[PDB]
Amino acid sequence: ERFHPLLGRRVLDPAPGARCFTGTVSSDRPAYLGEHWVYDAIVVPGVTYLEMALAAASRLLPGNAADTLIVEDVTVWSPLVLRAGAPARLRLRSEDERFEIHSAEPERSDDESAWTRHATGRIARRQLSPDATGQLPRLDGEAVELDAYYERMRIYYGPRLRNIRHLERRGREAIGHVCLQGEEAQESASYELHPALLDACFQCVFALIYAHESHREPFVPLGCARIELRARGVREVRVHLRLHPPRSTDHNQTHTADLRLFDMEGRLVASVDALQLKRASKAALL
Repeated sequence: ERFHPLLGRRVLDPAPGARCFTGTVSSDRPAYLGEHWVYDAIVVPGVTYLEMALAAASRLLPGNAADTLIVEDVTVWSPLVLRAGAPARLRLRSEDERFEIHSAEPERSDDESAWTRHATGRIARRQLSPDATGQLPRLDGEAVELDAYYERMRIYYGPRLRNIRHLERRGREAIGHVCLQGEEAQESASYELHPALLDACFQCVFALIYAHESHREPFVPLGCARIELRARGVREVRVHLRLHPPRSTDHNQTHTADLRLFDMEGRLVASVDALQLKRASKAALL
């Protein structure tokens, strides 16, 4: 059995059609979980659940290694607040093509009534047509000032989650270069798509958005229409992203974006269709 740092192990579930995983996480392990905050609280980023779902597709659905892993119609909510160092159980349950992800205290607080739901969606996998190299589009534009972006975002992200090396924009489109180093690089093959790398791609979208509106009350992923993953355990990509035209010119409650991640030879690694972003209120978090 192939274990996973977030999914954990297969566990029996009383529901007969169901297949289930459970694992323990804490802000110390995976270590990236201790470096993301909203309103000064440690909060598990939604890319965590996207990786759990990809990892489930890999393990539950039959196929060749070259098959594309697909997460569809995925909604995230109810931010999981971690107390530093205190373990939390994460559980992914799958029935037919659907999954749900819940968390609970280890000791529990009512057995099954003690689980809080964080994510739902569908998983799939398909043998898609071969991916050629050299497919990253050209974009000559203006370099985004990333030092000033990182300085603003240090209230949400620690040094483990500053992985954008360069970001060039032309209107609402951009190309970013994202590279992991350190522990995240070393452990990237344990993941289908390391959450720190996917988060860095989503931060390229934030960097476009925050050039024109405030980074306070931050946009958080709410879900996406589709994720397709064509290669696993990558640690370095170039990402092409497109922000949809916003409703307002100065301050929005929501945004939508599409992303396409490429390896350094320009073969497509992943696609994210219609990522939905929504500003998070502090109310009720703490």
